[PDB]
Amino acid sequence: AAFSVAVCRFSNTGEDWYVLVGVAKDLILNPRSVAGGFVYTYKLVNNGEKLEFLHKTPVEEVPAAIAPFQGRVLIGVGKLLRVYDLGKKKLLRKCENKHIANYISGIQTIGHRVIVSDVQESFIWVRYKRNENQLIIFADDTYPRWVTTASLLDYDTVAGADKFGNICVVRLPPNTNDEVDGLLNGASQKAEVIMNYHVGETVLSLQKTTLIPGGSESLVYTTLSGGIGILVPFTSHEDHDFFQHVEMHLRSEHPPLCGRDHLSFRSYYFPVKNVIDGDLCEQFNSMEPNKQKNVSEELDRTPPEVSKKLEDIRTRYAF
Amino acid sequence: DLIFCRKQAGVAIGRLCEKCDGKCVICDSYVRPCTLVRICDECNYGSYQGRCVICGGPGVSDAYYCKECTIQEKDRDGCPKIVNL
Amino acid sequence: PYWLYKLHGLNINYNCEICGNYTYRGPKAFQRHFAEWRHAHGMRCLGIPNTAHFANVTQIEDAVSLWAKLKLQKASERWQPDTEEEYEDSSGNVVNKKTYEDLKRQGLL
Amino acid sequence: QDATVYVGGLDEKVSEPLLWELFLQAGPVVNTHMPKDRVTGQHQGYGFVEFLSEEDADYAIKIMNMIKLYGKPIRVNKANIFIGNLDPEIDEKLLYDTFSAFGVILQTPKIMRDPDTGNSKGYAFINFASFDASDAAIEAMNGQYLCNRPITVSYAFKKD
Amino acid sequence: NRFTVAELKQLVARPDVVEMHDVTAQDPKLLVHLKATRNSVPVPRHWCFKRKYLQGKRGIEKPPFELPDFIKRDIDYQKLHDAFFKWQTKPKLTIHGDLYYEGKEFEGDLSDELRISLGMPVGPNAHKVPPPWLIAMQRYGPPPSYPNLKIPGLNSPIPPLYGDVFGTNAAEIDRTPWGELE
Amino acid sequence: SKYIGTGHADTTKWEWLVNQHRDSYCSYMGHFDLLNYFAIAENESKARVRFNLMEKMLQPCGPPAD
Amino acid sequence: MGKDYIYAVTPLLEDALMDRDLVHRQTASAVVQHMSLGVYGFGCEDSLNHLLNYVWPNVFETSPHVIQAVMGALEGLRVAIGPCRMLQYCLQGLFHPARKVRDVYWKIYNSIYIGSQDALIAHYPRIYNDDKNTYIRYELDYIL
Amino acid sequence: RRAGRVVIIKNMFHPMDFEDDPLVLNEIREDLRVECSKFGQIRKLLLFDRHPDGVASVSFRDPEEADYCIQTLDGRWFGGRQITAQAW
RNA sequence: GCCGGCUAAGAUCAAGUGUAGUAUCUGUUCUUAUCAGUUUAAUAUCUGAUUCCUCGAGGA
Ligand SMILES: [Zn+2]
Ligand SMILES: [Zn+2]
Ligand SMILES: [Zn+2]
Ligand SMILES: [Zn+2]
Repeated sequence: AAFSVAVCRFSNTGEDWYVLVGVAKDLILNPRSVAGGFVYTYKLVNNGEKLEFLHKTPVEEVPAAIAPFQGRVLIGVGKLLRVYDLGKKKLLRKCENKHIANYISGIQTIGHRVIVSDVQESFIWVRYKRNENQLIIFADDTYPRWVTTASLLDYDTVAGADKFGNICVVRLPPNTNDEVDGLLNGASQKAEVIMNYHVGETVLSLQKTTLIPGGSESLVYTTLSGGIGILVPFTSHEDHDFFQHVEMHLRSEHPPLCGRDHLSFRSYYFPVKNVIDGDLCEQFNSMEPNKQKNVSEELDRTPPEVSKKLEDIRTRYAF
Repeated sequence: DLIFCRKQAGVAIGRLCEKCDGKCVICDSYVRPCTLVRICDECNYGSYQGRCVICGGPGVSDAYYCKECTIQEKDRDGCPKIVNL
Repeated sequence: PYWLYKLHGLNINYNCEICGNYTYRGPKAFQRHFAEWRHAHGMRCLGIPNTAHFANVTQIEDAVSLWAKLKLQKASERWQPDTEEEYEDSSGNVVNKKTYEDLKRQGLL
Repeated sequence: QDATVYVGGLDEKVSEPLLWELFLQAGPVVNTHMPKDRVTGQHQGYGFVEFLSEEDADYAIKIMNMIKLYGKPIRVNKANIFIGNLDPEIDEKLLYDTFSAFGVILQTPKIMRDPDTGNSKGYAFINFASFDASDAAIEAMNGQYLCNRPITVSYAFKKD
Repeated sequence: NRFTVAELKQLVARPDVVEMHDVTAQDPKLLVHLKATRNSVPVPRHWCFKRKYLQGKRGIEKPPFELPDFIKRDIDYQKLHDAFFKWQTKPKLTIHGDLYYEGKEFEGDLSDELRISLGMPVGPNAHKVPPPWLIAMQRYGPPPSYPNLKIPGLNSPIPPLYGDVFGTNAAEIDRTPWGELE
Repeated sequence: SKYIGTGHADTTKWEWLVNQHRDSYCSYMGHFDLLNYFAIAENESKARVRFNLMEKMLQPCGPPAD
Repeated sequence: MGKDYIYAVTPLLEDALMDRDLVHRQTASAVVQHMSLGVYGFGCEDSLNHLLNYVWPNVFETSPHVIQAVMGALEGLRVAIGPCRMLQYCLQGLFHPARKVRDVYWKIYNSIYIGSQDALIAHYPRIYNDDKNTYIRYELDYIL
Repeated sequence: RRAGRVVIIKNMFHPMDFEDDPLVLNEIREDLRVECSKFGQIRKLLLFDRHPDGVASVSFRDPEEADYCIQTLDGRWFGGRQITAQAW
């Protein structure tokens, strides 16, 4: 059973491309049991049109994540994080960390650091010491998260998703020291949670990108029910305050249809932090004119101006 | 012997007297009444039809939960009528 | 204040073989003795460091067995590149990836 | 005690983080300790700087020796005539060489030390060969300009 | 029919969380396992004490209340409001697991005041004005504890030196945050 | 005490664990996208996963002690 | 409206919670409760966790008014801070050897459990199988 | 808040003893008043001479004095009969 | 609190005063001792048993 795939180049070789496939062997799900794992290697020749088998390296657990890294490859073999270089008959183990909690479900790297996703813990920060050949854990989180996917936003921030339908953003404090050689039975330094949102559906894809030509960058997510959505940043305090007041007033005068509390629904597992629900806000355009006037006259505005302001932020990023 | 009834609440609306008019039945606050109080059918019957839920005098206006009790979903327990044994 | 004698924990004495069979008094002092000088001295006799793992442990053989256990655990969980590494020497250059980090130097010498 | 350096001759301008900031260029000073007095509640001029390595303490003792810090002769070290207000940068051999110019010394001199730190207390006792060397020390050395510290030589015991 | 401390320390993966009374629990194996969860601050530590959580010592006698700096710097108009919201800073905060207890309240560059009290002049434009600790470094050599430190005259040029900076440590990307207001 | 799932100073490990297993299965039955995840993972119809969870509801964590 | 003023009153509440007087701590707990329920969904979790670090040591209090105010503050923090933090504060005491600790912690846990029983599903810690019984929840370990 | 002082004594006397003794009831009332005055300030004291169980009420200004009188009067003997005391 | 200690570190049993409530004060005593059972996280608590020296007396 294949679970991971990667295409990369190795430094000790030339400009040849390779495809690595991680495979489980005799996996039982309930109760969980596996006989082993393999990593396949292919050469990807004929202008990227043909795969030819090179060798097959055995591992003692399911390789669930494979990521190119500095002319080599990182592989999560169950609980273990390993560095692997290309060899003539198999892949050569080069470095290893053995202190990740339960199970590696994802690996992402920005030039210096490595981000690890645990099946039940949220995020582990690791540094690779190029001259000492060491993988050291220097930061972790204070919450248990059932991570489904992860996306790097910049050198210090990570966007995560959950099995239970939540999205979160985690950032390293500016105090964070990268050069390391527990306080909560964990790592010495912790990461702060700067965003929490319940979506209502399980997200499996997160990606930062620009959708329209000449627009702005947004965070696009994808859901198991077939939905597509974006999270966009505010650039000024005035827009943020106006949309916050719109959400506040629409929470009371246009309550959810089946009896749910809107603020309580977006706080299903964690309280909301720094997100405005624009699907509640665009329900203003579908209210009756009397309530549209009652809402608009509190924001010191007319309904057409509110409609134009709602359309502006949407057309700035998405369609 | 100040105990809440805590029976399945029905369609009857709770009432407050002239002395308890602004009060919340659960926490005795006076700020931001938010949710209309419902009482069970044995609390609303015969001579008990209109009565203060806090004390039991003649009701004059509606009983309300406060916003603080509504946020904590304390309006989701049974009948909040104060009953003495 | 003979009453404090039994209220604070006195008249109950505990002894530790790691500390010359030194018999300590009520639990507040007995629990603190593991951090004090005499217990560190007694533990140095065997060669085992004083850490939080070796607290409330008063017997010698228990200490040496728990030290063997902790040694095995930690030594296992480290990354030892000498025995844990996969080199493929250029002797055949297309075979023999079972070379350790020492046989590679012997072949390249 | 080996990794820690005892500093002597600190004025009121010097403080506990100030000595660690001044000793940071010499080496990684991990901690700074200043014993407070009981009558005044302030530092008595002597403190300690505990570093990480002994080589950093040796470099701080060889670099910050006989320095003029806050208008005071600050010096770092490895942690019948009475002489008062003496500089801590001088040793017993240095005091014996300084006392050899006036008169002949009978034996090696001794300097009093604090029971807590043990570097320098502030007073010392030295014995001369005859009374002529003691009179020459009370005439010339009692008031001479030492290394940024006005010393005072006096008689330990005198019979009227 | 109950474990001993050393016997239970041999069974658990983390023996340093085992304590005196832990062998007297109804299920010590679950207790020690929960004591090792990668979170979960411990108990307030005064459950076994006999002094009602307020220690009558340590000299608690002290100043009543020190207002923040923003407190000091009609009564004040919207301009002093602007001042109170420009000066507003975040105070010192403890993270998730740092419980309070009775005891835990008490336990190359030089400053201008120390340089003025030590008798050292200011840095000239183009000259050599070293500190008196720099002559020993020029005579004996650089310090091995800080090899990356630079001093004017030995490793740094004289025109460097600016104000009270008599030394500089020279140790031998896309760092901009993603979504931030303009 | 009248609410099912609450504990007290005499609660054992078994009762705690079966309580959380039982309300985990009910939460899986309730949330529409968790059941989707499981039915995609084990390659079964959603009705079959629901019936399996209901059947597991009876004796989760095995029979009790002694 | 209080979301802009929580940082200003935090040191005063610290001082009042370190005080020996009982009315001081009871009223500080009441303030914490009202502040917690006042700001909810506004991102003030840092100061509220900081203040919980000072409120929590009062759970072993016998005075009825103080413990009532402490329970009120804890149930307000359950809403403002989340049930995961509360479960993290209760875990190590749920099975303590002393019956007093167990009584107090199970009261707090039952209060946390009756409200937001559903969220706790995602927060429970992993508990390993023994020889007789299976305790791992295997479905949550699936990886698509 | 909080909760927001009368002691009842029984089995102390009988109506049959007051039929042939008109001065025994007043002496028993004076003895009960002298017993209740040692525990606190008695504001009202009544004795039911027509009750078959010998009911007597002692109302004091403070409930702590009434609780002390009920603790000191429970199980005590008065006139050869075991009298009981309770709160009100 | 002062320079390990000076018995202001705890429990308890009777009485007084007083509050809506918490409480406040006096006499005390404190096993100086051992074993078995109850119990307590451990103490605690409770439940039972257990000739000599000195100058007629005292102590063990
Ligand atoms: Zn209320
Ligand atoms: Zn009323
Ligand atoms: Zn009812
Ligand atoms: Zn010992």
